Amino acid sequence: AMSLENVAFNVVNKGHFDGQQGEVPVSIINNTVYTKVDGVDVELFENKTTLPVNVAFELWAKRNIKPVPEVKILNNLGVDIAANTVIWDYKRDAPAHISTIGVCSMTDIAKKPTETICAPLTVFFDGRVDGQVDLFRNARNGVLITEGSVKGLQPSVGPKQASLNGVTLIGEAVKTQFNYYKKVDGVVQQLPETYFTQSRNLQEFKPRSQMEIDFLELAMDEFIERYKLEGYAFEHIVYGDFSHSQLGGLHLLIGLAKRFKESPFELEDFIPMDSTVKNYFITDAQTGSSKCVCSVIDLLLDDFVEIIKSQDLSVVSKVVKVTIDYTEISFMLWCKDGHVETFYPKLQ
Amino acid sequence: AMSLENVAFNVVNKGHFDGQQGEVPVSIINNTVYTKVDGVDVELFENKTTLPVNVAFELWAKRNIKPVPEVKILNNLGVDIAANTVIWDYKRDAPAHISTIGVCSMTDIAKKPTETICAPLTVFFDGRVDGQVDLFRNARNGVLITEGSVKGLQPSVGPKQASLNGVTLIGEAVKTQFNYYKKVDGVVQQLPETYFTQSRNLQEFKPRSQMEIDFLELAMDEFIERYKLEGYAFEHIVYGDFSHSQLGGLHLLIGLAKRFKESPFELEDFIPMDSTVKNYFITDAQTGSSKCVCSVIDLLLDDFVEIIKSQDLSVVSKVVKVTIDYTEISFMLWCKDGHVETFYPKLQ
Amino acid sequence: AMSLENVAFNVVNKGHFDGQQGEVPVSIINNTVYTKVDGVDVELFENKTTLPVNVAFELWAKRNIKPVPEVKILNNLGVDIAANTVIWDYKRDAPAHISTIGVCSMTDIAKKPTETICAPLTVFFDGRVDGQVDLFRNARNGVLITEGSVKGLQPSVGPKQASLNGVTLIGEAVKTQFNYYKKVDGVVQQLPETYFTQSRNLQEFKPRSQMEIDFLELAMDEFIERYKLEGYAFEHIVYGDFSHSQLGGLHLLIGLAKRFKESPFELEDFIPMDSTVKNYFITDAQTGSSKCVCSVIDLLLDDFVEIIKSQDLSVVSKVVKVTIDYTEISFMLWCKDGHVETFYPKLQ
Amino acid sequence: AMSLENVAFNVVNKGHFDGQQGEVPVSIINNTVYTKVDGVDVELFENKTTLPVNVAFELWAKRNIKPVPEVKILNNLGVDIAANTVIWDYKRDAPAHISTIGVCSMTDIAKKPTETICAPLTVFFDGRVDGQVDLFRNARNGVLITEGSVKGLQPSVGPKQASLNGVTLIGEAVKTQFNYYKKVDGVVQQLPETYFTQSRNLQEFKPRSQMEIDFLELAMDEFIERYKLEGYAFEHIVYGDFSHSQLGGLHLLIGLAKRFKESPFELEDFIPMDSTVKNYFITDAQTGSSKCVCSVIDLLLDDFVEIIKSQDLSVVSKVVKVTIDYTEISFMLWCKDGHVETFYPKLQ
Amino acid sequence: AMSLENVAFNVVNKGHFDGQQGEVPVSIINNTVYTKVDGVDVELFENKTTLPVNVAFELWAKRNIKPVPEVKILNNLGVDIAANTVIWDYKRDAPAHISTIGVCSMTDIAKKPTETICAPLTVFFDGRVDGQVDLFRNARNGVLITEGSVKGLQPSVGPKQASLNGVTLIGEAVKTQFNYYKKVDGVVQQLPETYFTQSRNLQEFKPRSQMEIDFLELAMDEFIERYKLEGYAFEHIVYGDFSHSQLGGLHLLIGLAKRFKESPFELEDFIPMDSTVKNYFITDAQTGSSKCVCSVIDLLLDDFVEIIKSQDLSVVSKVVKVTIDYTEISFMLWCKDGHVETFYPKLQ
Ligand SMILES: Cc1nc2c([nH]1)CC[C@@H](N)C2
Ligand SMILES: Cc1nc2c([nH]1)CC[C@@H](N)C2
Repeated sequence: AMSLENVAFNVVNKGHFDGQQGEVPVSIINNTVYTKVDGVDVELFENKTTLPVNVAFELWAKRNIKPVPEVKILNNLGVDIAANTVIWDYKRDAPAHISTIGVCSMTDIAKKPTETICAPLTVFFDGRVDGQVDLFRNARNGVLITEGSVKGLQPSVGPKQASLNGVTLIGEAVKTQFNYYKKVDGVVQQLPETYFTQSRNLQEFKPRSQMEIDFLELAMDEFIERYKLEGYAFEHIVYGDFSHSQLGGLHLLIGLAKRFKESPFELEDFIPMDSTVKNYFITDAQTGSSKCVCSVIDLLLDDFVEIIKSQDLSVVSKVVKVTIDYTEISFMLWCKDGHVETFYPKLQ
Repeated sequence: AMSLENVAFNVVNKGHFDGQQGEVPVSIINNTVYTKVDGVDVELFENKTTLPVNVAFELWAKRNIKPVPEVKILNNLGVDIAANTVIWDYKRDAPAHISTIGVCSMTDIAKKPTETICAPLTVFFDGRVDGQVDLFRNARNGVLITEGSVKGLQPSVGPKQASLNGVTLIGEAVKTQFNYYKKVDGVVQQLPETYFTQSRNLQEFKPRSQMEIDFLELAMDEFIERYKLEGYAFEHIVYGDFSHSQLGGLHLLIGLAKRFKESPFELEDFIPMDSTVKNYFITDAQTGSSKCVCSVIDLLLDDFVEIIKSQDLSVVSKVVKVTIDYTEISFMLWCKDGHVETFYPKLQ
Repeated sequence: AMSLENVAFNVVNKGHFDGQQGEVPVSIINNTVYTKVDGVDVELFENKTTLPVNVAFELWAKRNIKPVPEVKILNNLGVDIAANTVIWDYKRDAPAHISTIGVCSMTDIAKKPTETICAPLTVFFDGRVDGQVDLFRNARNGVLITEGSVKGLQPSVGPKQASLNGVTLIGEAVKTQFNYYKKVDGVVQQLPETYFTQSRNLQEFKPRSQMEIDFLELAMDEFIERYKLEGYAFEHIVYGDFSHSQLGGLHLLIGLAKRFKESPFELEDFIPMDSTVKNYFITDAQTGSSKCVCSVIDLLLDDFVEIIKSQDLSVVSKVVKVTIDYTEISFMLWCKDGHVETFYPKLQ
Repeated sequence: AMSLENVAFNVVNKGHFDGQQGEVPVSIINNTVYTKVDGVDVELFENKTTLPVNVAFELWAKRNIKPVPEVKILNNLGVDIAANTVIWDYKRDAPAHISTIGVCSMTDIAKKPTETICAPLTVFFDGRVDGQVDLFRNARNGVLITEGSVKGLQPSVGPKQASLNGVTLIGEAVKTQFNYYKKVDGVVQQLPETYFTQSRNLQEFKPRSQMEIDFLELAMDEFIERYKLEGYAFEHIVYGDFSHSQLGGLHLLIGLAKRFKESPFELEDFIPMDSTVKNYFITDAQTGSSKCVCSVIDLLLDDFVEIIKSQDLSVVSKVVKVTIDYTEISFMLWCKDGHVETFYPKLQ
Repeated sequence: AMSLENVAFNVVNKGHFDGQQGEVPVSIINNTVYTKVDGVDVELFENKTTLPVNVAFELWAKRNIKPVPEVKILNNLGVDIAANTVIWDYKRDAPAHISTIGVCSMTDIAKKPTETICAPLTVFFDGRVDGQVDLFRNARNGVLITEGSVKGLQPSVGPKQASLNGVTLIGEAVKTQFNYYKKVDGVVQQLPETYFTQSRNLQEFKPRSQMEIDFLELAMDEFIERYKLEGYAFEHIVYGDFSHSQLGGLHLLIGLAKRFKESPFELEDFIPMDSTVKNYFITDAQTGSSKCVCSVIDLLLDDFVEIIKSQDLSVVSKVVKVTIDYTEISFMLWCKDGHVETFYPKLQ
């Protein structure tokens, strides 16, 4: 017996939608939901979505509050809709998927993922919810996450991290590393071997290996010496070159993190969404070196070193395809005289 | 068990709020309420009020659908709020009263008119609803309407017309003429002797007396001759003078109705509300004669003739006070040599 | 001493801005201005302009309430701005000019038209306002209207009609026919010989000549016979042809007026503005004949007959230029075997 | 002589409303007030309230800029309206009270608190303003704050801190500790003995006692040993338990402050208002331990220790009522074998 | 061939408008521009301007991405419009100028600065763009910036810093120090000798001289002793006095930076725009000392010392005019017994 006043009651009393009975007085003014708390209006939600304010309010209240795969993973795996949940995209302040299944009467295309409208869509199934592994077995298309083994299904160990209420973390009290499964046209698909992005921030960047500790602590020329990275253009690619008007390289998040402690810079996130590779309009405050489209990827430094060291440096230019987060990322490799000139996530 | 989805269900299925159980999917976009009817959005209500869209939607759905006193009457009688109903003001497209009693959780100041918050307010009571005559008897301040007699209380016969769903009419299938009662500070008032405005339209003006039939049918100088109105400036006051740049007189609706069949004109309702006297910015299309503030009152022609013929014509200018719709209307009487120059509802 | 509350006071009490002192409480919600009248909000103005709501409110309140030249005339004469007034465009529900001179602090580019910012702009001067004839004499660029003669300047007799509060009319109580003057770069221009559009409505179309009375009263083939219009394609041009899917001709308002009494039709005003020639997407309800762009002009039938009869009918197609409302109107003349096929205001 | 343009002049020149004469050009676009500063619009205020934009602008400009009681105190004391001032709620970006007295023509219910409409409302009086102690003596309901003694009135020493322009602080240059007085139905009410919340932030938490310094500096088991807190479940209640999926305890702000220096966490303020007890949807970033409704109170650690040590630990479960900020806060005390299991601010 | 979908394509692919061909699907909802990225809407721009959302989107995309003069400089130099570029004001989130020249069809007043509409306007010319020095030579009014010498034109060395994408910086990889030129009425104007503001932040304030290092490191009385500033009221002016309810002095940014490390305070930027002198409503959190209008200027401490030491201290009060950023800043100098009492940027 769904209602705006019941959704608001659940938000106010339970912190989110919890199936409780009750109603609070609500007022809707433009794109904001308010509730009366002893005579005055208190803001409950500001709609930042392209959906009607009361509809977005309901989807946000009904968001999955368990650790869930990051939106970039779900997108790279071709997920269209989730089964009986809402994956809230905290990067966009909006639902990650346009439609719902058994969540909200306004956005629902079906009450159950077994209805024929869902057959051509890649439905997201959560093995931690009763009956969802079975629902995935009947689904023509879908992506399944489990905490353990599913008899007969060959698993794909996903990233260590998951999003819990907008917080990307590697769980200690909760499990965040799932097994992944995919189905395309009724056939289970073998998920490729892949690297995973680390999902770290610039403000709170922490090294996750000895190489990463040595990169952040050592000087440029001695880190390169220690790790035998001569001829691999890490000075340009990872460290970044701030000597010319156009900023050179700076494509690994760890190199942006190292620069960040010395001097600050602006990263304009002109397409604010979750993705494996992020494009930024970067302006370095110290030097004034800038770049309109600077592709940045957060790979573990060891993974990036393994990728670049596994390439043939005999051709002037070529497209190098690397599977990261289940998606094929094209990198442009530019070589001269048997050494790397530049290696960057290719701008389409 | 109030909710936006239940109110919308009632609107869609019952034409208005009828206490039925059920919910329809609703979407709110800016100031409009929509409902999904087979995949597409159908508009249910556009908010023209200063209240939040969902709150105004609820008050409109919960409007009184029985013939009720016109807002101008309720306002002239000093009504602040209604007991367990919403008097919808169709002239303003808004609730006639700011707050409610037992109607809507957002606007309610009390669930019952007996709660002390209502004591200082003039509560509107409807004798056609069970218990409201007794609630009025116990209330400190209030206005009561009944279809018949009330033991002990001396009645005041109200206007013949009432508003039914925005349509002002003299009922044939329904009673529209009520008895009026008013209590201030616990004391049953003796309501004054009063004329009533006729609440007619310009497009569908109908005469309600032989004098009114003769006014609309006869030529100016012969109507005045028949009714001995020489020296009362009806040529200026009622007929209107369109010979100069500023339109002369034209203060009685019947005279606007007579002009309307011959030639059209614009009446700019710059304060769109229900009131005993209406101010219009009038532009005559035929002649181009115009007036920024032309006060217009709809009195029965016989009543207006009785008012003007009961005045002393010996002073240049004076304020004439007439009780119309229970309120004191000031008129400006302008005389010269024992004859009327003009007589108009005072602009104050 | 300008203010939102003072402008609202003037609207409420004087019908428009009248320089009176006082303030009323105002509330602004989105694009609507409201005022509190005894506890409740009453709508004073809905902004339909691209200007801020309070700024448009002020310009509308400060509109010229005397008969003024129609916007199409002012536009055809190249008027940019008005001197110390606001010409309200009732067709667009907006000010006719972007900026003001001595009207509103937000839109003013100058307090007086003598300030150098006004020198390159064609300032509209009203000879009925003291000093404006002299201001025009000293202005580099301007358009002047007078009711009578101006010493030295040779007049151009304007159209008989003017707009008074949005009502286009030929004044009887007020003068609406002005003398026109125009100065470009300091030189008093000789305005061209011109026809004038009649500015009539379809709902209340009135004939302004014996030919126009005969057109509306007589049958097609006998009006053409009486006025010797054989070979001039009036059957197609003025009467209109509703026999095919694309509606033929119907370019003179009088012919639309004649059809309107027999059967109704939709005129979609897809560019709602005042102009000499109007484009309509017309759908005939009776036959279903329609046309996406049907140019319609309101010329006096005698003027249109004089124009078409003064053309050479020897070429297949040519552009015929006619001065209407001071502007050059291109028409397309299409002939075959020495007779007109069609003649329509050119779609360019 | 109140106006939008005068309020804006005061904001621009005086930083707030200061009763000065003058006007600046203002433009209102949706919910934002702008002023023209040399050709361009500069934003003066963005409306985050449920009031009309120009009305909220005026109330914000007319906000009390002297140290005033925090909104939670005023709410706990039952304050409805303030006398001749606006208490701006910086937590909600809105006026703390719906209506005003002698502040703004749109929100005013009276010009003076002596008018009968104010009698049933708890009016806030400021003894630092001339005549307000007298006004409180005549008020049927009210809350009075003074800097010193009022003859005959028994005082209540309030919290040390007050809000000055949104900044909660313990004054050094200004007095922030007031005497409190309350009247209910014409009778002065004895304010209960109470603890006061400390109103500290997580980002800038500072200890206000030796116990608080020892809590932040010492290790868990040695702080408990020093202060003889064995059996009082401080490990769960104050320190917090991050070992399970549902976060255990963590109900004192000081314990959140201690965790904050080690590792970060998200506190979703789903009811953003000022209150004695705050509810947060907490997600710990390090462990992934989370809780939908985690009640957090900022008591001085010594005060919290005194409360928990003054309870009988012989019953399985009971409601413990503690007066904090003048309000009775219910705490749920859970005991087993003569020791505390948990003690939390009870979720209604 | 300008379009909303092409501007959005350029934003998405090039980080800004780069003249590329292509279109992306766009959706406009209220004041926000969105683009569809694999089924979902991703926000591209939120309009904070008084221009229509699609028009502001285009101007922002077409912003100058090279280091440009800070808006305060352009304003102080009387710049009205820029030639064939948009100077984005990052302080206001809006275009610095109302109209454009050859940028956007909606805001353009001309396609080239040579058109007569531009003659009376001060056009901003960028010597780094081909043909703009010539355009400045033909311009009746204008401001020119160059990186080097212009034959015959006497230069004015501008500030060391420029804004690059909102980041004020002293360029190392790019040139930020320009030569300035101005023309008024066809005549080149000699730009006065001027000091320049340093454009530093409170959060990241860095000293730019030994005196500034000594000010931040030394104690008050010993800095004054070292620099012989006895009798110059630096204790009040630069250090600030927090002992009374009204905060004393604190008019140099460096003194606010020194206080900021010890204790925090609120600076309410009630006129959020870029200007030489900034007015703040300051509330000191530690003491509670506050000031409604506290003028703050960021001069190099040596420059401020040179200004105050170059004044005659013999008069009680006088206006001291100092050229800063090309504008004449009035300072109020107050002296007693041959010593400074106070010296502040004069509030008009
Ligand atoms: C408004 C008004 N003023 C006057 C009239 N009407 C008519 C008679 C005159 N003495 C003066
Ligand atoms: C638009 C238009 N095109 C034509 C006509 N009208 C009529 C005569 C034909 N020759 C061609």
